[PDB]
Amino acid sequence: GRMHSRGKGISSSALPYKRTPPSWVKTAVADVDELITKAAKKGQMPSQIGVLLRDQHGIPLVKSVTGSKILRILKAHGLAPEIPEDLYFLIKKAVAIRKHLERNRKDKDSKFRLILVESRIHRLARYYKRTKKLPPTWKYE
Amino acid sequence: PFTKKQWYDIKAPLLFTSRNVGKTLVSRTQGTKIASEGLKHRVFEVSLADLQNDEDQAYRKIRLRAEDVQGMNVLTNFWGMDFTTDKLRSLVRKWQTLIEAHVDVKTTDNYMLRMFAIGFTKRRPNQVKRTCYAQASQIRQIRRKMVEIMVNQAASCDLKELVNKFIPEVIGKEIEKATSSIFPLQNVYVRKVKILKAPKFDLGKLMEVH
Amino acid sequence: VLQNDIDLLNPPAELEKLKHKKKRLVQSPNSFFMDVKCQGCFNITTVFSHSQTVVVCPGCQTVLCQPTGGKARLTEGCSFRRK
Amino acid sequence: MRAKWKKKRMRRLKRKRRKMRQR
Amino acid sequence: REGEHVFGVAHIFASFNDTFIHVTDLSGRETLVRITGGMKVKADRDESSPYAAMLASQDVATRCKELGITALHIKLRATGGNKTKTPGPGAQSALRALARSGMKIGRIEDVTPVPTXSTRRKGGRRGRRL
Amino acid sequence: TFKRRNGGRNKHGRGHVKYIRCSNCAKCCPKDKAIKRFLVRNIVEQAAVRDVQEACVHDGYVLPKLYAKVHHCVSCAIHAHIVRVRSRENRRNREPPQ
RNA sequence: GGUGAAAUUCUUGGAUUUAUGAAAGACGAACAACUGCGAAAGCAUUUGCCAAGGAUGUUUUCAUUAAUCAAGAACGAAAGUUGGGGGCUCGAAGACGAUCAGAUACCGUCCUAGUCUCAACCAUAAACGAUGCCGACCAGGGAUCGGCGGAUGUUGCUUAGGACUCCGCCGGCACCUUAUGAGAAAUCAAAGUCUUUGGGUUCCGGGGGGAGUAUGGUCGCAAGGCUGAAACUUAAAGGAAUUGACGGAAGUGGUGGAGCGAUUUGUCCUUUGUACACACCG
Ligand SMILES: [K+]
Ligand SMILES: [K+]
Ligand SMILES: [K+]
Ligand SMILES: [K+]
Ligand SMILES: [Mg+2]
Ligand SMILES: [Mg+2]
Ligand SMILES: [Mg+2]
Ligand SMILES: [Mg+2]
Ligand SMILES: [Mg+2]
Ligand SMILES: [Mg+2]
Ligand SMILES: [Mg+2]
Ligand SMILES: [Mg+2]
Ligand SMILES: [Zn+2]
Repeated sequence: GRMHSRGKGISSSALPYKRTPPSWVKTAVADVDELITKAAKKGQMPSQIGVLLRDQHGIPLVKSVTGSKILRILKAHGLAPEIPEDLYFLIKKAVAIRKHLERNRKDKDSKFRLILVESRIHRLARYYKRTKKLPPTWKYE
Repeated sequence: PFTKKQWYDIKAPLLFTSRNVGKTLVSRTQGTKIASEGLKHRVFEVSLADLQNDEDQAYRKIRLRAEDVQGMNVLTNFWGMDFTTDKLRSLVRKWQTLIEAHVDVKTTDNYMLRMFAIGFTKRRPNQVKRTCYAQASQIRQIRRKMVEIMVNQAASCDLKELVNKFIPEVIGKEIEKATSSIFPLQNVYVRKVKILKAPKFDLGKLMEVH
Repeated sequence: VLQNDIDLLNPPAELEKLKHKKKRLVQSPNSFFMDVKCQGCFNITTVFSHSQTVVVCPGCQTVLCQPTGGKARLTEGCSFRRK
Repeated sequence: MRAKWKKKRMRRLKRKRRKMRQR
Repeated sequence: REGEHVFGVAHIFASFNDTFIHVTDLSGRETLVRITGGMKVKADRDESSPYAAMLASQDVATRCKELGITALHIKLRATGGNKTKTPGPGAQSALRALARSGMKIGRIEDVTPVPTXSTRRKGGRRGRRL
Repeated sequence: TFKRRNGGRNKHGRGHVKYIRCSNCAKCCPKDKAIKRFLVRNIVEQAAVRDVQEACVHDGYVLPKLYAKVHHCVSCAIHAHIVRVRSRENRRNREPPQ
């Protein structure tokens, strides 16, 4: 179940059973790694890096080829984001809704959705503080 | 009391085939009561089949405003058109989508017109579905196509050829052609034309079309 | 049909293809990668079938695929082969 | 007696008791 | 004058409480004859009755033949608005009266005023309780 | 005792439904609950049809019809015999008149 | 004009009716559905902008971050309150006209507050699916909406694609049949998987009244909301279903079968409602 709605969708990706690269994949491991480094260098987040490596390159899944995950690779080379990406996107949504409400006061629906968004932000921030991926005194306002 | 009323034959413009509208009446001329103000700006709701002598156009009504008095003959000009209530109530049926569009269009002679277009979704010959509905996005696409066509015709032309487009209803056929790629349509019509403002009365322009 | 008429361990392969990707014995994706062959230029340029990105030919030519809700639409006049 | 009218009657006695004891 | 048919416009207001037969020209700006159901019968219960409509339309036909009108256009309406939209009992009585009097009928159209929404109707949410 | 599964109306997956006003008594009834009939009659009674078709200037003239969608509350629909009380088994039949 | 019939009321100083035009304020018909969207309340004229959302698709990403929740918050129909604007229609209260044995009502007329909007409150509804939420399993079927995939052969169509057609998958509002189930039954495909009793969690009931009353507290300008007794009283109250009787509602065994059963079928006045069963003279 959706955390903040009654929707019960099950749409998702299904990783193949074979955890090894397909024979048609020939890109060397260092090649995909430095491609990831450039991708993060302009400012792409690991989800977008994976999307681009999937649809614009012959890389179906990074983990199959290299043996590591994109965020781990970026952390190894010191290009991981300070705020984790999901929290970054949730905070972006929250500030967008806050700007809209600063223009639109009567939008009670948007106020309810902002309450939900900030609840999600507090959940994810609590988890990241517990896992020490955020500063112990990191605060959202 | 009806002995001091003089009948003034009404003439439609030569745009229509028959110009034998009627013989509306007005009291005798008197102090500040000449017949001119009696017939001044009167509208005559008449059927199109009367003017066109074609019954198949009986669904359409034509409004004509009397703006001059040429002796005993009163000359009229186009003042909008509309459906009969029977036709409109016959077209609006359940289990089908209704598409409505209005637009404001200007002609070459400073005539501002609001044109109302009507359209209904059409069933296919092999349809098993008991309804024929268009999504709200498709309805918005068709309303866009209908309004762009209404603007394209009316703005380019003048009242005489604009009505010449109304009588065969070629605008409806072009809308049906242009929306067939979105959704098949049936009974596409320009249901109503309303003249919102008219230019300063020009007598020579009136005699041009009469 | 009646599951007493089948073996849950060896399901008929004909009816496994039509199951949701996650409701199979071992879940597998129904997407694939393809060697798209353009009109005249070589540019094999492997594409994801469900690509969310507008794939462009290397020589900055016209677009090759268009993102959609499901499978990406190859541009007019292009062939492909599964990989 | 209808429950709605019983409630209205009781709201009226309470108005009265309140306006008496408080004032 | 001498024409094929000197048409007129008959405004038939067929309410459930009365009936009006208003005959005008093609513009409606000139009233020629205005007969009423209760302007014939002396009982309020019968102003909407078919008998009053028949008498009213007979008087209208007489006056129209006097004025030279030989054909009529029919505009039949109910009360309209927020109120009822079904024509009263006198509508059919007036129409066949006019038809069975020698007067010709050009066109018949329903011109009941139909709101495209409307203001609130009288009677209360619970309606007329009888 | 619950008399009907649908509770005497047609409302699933939604909250408020705008009401209509009864054609007879001007009662406020929900649109999905009110009894709705589309009456297509003729402006001319079957009897006056011939007399009118005769007094017509235009030989080719199809007599115009009347189209009206009538809304009724339950009390007026039962009183006017638009709907009648049915046996328990027959109430579950939603088929239009055979 | 209005009604069953009238009357109150308007009207030769033109009522009602007809045509044209303008202004005002509401209201968004038909389309319109055992359809959609929304946490609920609720949401139906166009276009544009703003932010948000479900579902689907995904060989994108994180990696347990989750479920339900005292405390604490957000929203919350209508009516109602304070002030400004607006005030068409309708319309509590009020006045009058009827009806009436009476008629402070039902019916009719005129209408005040209100109905509309802004700011601030109020936090209540049969706010209902009278069914809290999350999760698993367990019948069949055909419709329908959203997305996706496949196969189609016709398009006033602009190869794709749209529109129809057919087959699937996921998700949604629902519907039909059936018991192998459950239930006091009505009925329910969940209200099933319960004496063969245990997936997680919140709220909440303990005969009927007194009583959502008193009092205290708290919130609110108020109206009131939330929390919430006792004394005392009582043998039933209540639910579902059956038969009969009634309606100012419409038009006799046997054996076998069904039902826990009263009963029923057979017997094709019937159906229907019932709080009546001394049976409506209730
Ligand atoms: K998804
Ligand atoms: K109903
Ligand atoms: K479905
Ligand atoms: K027996
Ligand atoms: Mg509700
Ligand atoms: Mg409550
Ligand atoms: Mg409740
Ligand atoms: Mg609930
Ligand atoms: Mg237990
Ligand atoms: Mg108790
Ligand atoms: Mg037996
Ligand atoms: Mg009952
Ligand atoms: Zn009614």
